[PDB]
Amino acid sequence: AVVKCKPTSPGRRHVVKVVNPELHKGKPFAPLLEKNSKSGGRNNNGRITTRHIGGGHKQAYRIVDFKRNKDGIPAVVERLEYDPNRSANIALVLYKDGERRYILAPKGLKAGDQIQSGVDAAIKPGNTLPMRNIPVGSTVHNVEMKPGKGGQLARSAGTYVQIVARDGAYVTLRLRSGEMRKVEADCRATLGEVGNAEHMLRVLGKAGAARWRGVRPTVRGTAMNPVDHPHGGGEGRNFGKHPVTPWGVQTKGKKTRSNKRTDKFIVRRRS
Amino acid sequence: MKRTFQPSVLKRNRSHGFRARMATKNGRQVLARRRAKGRARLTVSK
RNA sequence: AGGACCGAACCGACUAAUGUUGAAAAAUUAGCGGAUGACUUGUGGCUGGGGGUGAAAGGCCAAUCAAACCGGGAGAUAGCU
RNA sequence: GCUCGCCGGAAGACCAAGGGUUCCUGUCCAACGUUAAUCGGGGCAGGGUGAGUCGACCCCUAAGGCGAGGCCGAAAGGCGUAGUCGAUGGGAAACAGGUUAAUAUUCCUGUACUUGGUGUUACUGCGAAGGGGGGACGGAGAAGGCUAUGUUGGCCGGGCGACGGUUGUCCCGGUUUAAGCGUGUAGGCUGGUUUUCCAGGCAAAUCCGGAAAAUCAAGGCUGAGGCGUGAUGACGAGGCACUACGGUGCUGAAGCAACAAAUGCCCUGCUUCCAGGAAAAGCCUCUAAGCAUCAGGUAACAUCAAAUCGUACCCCAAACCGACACAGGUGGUCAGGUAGAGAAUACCAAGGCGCUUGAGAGAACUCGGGUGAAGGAACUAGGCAAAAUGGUGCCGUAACUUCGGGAGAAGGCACGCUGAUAUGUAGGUGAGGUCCCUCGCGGAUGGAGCUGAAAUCAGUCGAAGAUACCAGCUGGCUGCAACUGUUUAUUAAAAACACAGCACUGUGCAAACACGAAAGUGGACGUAUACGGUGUGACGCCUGCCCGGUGCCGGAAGGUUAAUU
RNA sequence: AAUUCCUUGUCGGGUAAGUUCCGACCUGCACGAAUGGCGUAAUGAUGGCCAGGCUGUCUCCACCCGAGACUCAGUGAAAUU
RNA sequence: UGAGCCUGUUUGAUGUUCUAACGUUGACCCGUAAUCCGGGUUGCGGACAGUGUCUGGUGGGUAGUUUGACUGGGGCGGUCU
Repeated sequence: AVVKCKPTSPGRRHVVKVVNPELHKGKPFAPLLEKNSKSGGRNNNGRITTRHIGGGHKQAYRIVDFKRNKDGIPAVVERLEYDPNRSANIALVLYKDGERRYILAPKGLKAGDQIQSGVDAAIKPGNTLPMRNIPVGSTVHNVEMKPGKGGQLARSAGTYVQIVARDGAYVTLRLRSGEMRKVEADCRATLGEVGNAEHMLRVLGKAGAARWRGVRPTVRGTAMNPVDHPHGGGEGRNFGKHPVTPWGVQTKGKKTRSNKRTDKFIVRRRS
Repeated sequence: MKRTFQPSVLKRNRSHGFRARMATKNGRQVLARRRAKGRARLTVSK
């Protein structure tokens, strides 16, 4: 649910939280954890390459299954969990042969549910099929771009995709950005849409909240000197020039896509 | 008040040591110049 | 519960006096701000000069910065004293 | 040698980093020491550092470095696989007493402990570069059991007081004992055993994982403390005889209880929250190639080994960083008494010091302080500076408001000592005795002894009872920024920067973008509820007209236009 | 008015007397709506103004307690010419 | 379907199909005890993408430089044959 905090302190007045009384209160599955170290935006040359990154809380990595290629053996959901590396929850599933794995959580999935994969699975949420075997007009998530590679589309919280048509050996899809695209019909997808649709109703309420997640302050270019930015200078508050990036290119309208190898798979750009 | 020099043997040796100088091409030029001049002490190695 | 409240250790530097061939090439005395957090501290590591880092003051890079130190071109040029 | 003064959460005690003979003894006063010097961290000579258990070396890894082949670059060189290094982190084992001028968990005395090799006996399925377990991990809060430690009694030894009293309800001192071995408590967690089957753990598995039956309900792991032994020992005021004044040899009393009590231990525990909290080896288990008379493994004895390097001294300072015997800087551990909420503050204990020029006199003026008649900001750019308020408990408290606040708003009243309630009250702790018991570090009842607030009534002293150190001044009207934060080391701390919130725009993943002649890397082990750039700056009511100029987005009919032919 | 030169504009309140402060008027030399407009409880070592208590800031200075300055013995500089 | 040439000859333009150069930061096997590298098999693209020489456009991101004299001081004004 979504809950407001009471104004007992100036830093609690404008905080809205998301609370789910269904996630595990305990430790995650250990055989599926790895190490994850921070960078600060530096590369192998030691130079800052992406700005405004640094600090935060220690995190461990969960190995999640995006391929879903263990066919013919049903599974059961055990518990939902928390993952600090993404914006969606995950689920721990047990197979009839005695194996466990991690997957993304669809909407409407609770403990004790059955899931299956293959070319002969039922059409219900949580199942994985090739798009050759899914009706036109369905809603799917975690869609592949090449056969056998792994899900790459619609992986955030509350996202989905539609199958709009089919011809030959290709399928046509609509993306959350308003774009139409072609992918091979042997690619895989999972039924339903991702969960945690209320992740966008939270208000942090103070700067410490942003610091906790690893975000450093942003400095405006009009508050600098003319040797640090194309915007700096002036005796007061003066702009008198067209906005540009810190490296001279014009923001606010100019386009930056140039890839001729892929243009055959776009049917209409986002509107 | 705090001053500039703060000693540390490990850092001294890892920075200006004989093996550090030998590890690259220009440290060997430094050694050649000092040998040509005829110095009694060649590096900070004690 | 809290980037909550009064206040020592710890981190700072708003006011006055002394000092200015000083006890000190930035300090002392009496008052002053924060003090569970965007907090503070020990050891090691990475970023090199038209380059680095900067919650942005032309700030900092070994008492030196509107372009560091050292050795070379070099006995640069000086219608000037 | 006697008196006086200062510190005592340090100006006491022990270390890491750094320094390297500054340590003890004999001798000397040229230079050094801001003065003299018989003195010194000064000159000269000799002496002093003793380890299977303390560190280092050693086995294992983190950030990161190097890197056979490899990829890339005019040369020089760059980035990386298999590997190899790198602590601030993980991995076996010792306590008490005595001793020198200088060392002590190392030397002596007494009692312990751990890891390897060889040999003899008894039984037996052993074997990894592989699978599984464990090592193994966050912030805040709370209260129960203990110890370190202190106070008062009892016991032992000594005293009967320089000036009134002191044979007593009087004064002084002591009352200490470890590691190891045995018992397994306060408490924490977890159902136990047996049989069958299986698309999983790159091959196998008696191990891990999943499924099905029957039986029993109590089995297992963890754990401070207390108690016994160590100990017929050691220590201990005092006394017995010699003194080069440093000691020698012997003897040696008592050596108990109650109360109070930690920021230390049980605790890597329990409860709760979101920002969701390292790796590998040592250790325990399972098998493959292979050996099966052998090799190996398990247990009890005898025996050998545990090498090499550091060990003196200073360490909030005269020995380290500041050119100085410099009012500055520097990480960890120890934590007594009275008053007190307290690691604040005042006086003391153990311990350590009086800071390396002195002696007189008591002018103007400078520095740091105390008191002041009448007036009370008239001073000054400005209440700058100085003066003033200051504790606990209880009455009582406005406009405005985002309903939390404003608020400790403002303004008042009590406060010492003695006696009674009560020869010590309410509460806390808790022995002897009596019962039960699956017999023990047990359960029920009982109240001796110790400790001990707060309140009411009645008397009494001073000018003053929160008497010393310590310890908010309060109110009214207005500009700016919403708030906590950050900034010009060394003349500017702010209305400047950041901030949670809002909007425009780019980006379909070999993403936009950035560091790189390139290989590659970050963005990200992320996927439009995600990521980059730009402007505004909580919240409330709002954000009107102009596309002529300069940018950006779309169109392609016409006009002009490069190399090439 | 952090914006208004003429300017101490004109009217009202506070003072015996107010170029600063508070409330209004409109003649905006030269305000104005995300290089945002108008409000706003709480917070500020932020700028301006008014009161109570307090006082050596002042009329107007007087006395006392310590460290120098003065004399005696020892050691023994500096800028400048 | 545009030029020669008589349905025959060779070069152009637009378009649909193909595989063998070329790409693969798709899947499996080996060197091997390996998320680099190389080879093998197989899907998807495909004469497109990308690179070398030449050539038109944009380019304060970066670099080297210029911006006159007389004058009752310099600047503004005026002048320079």
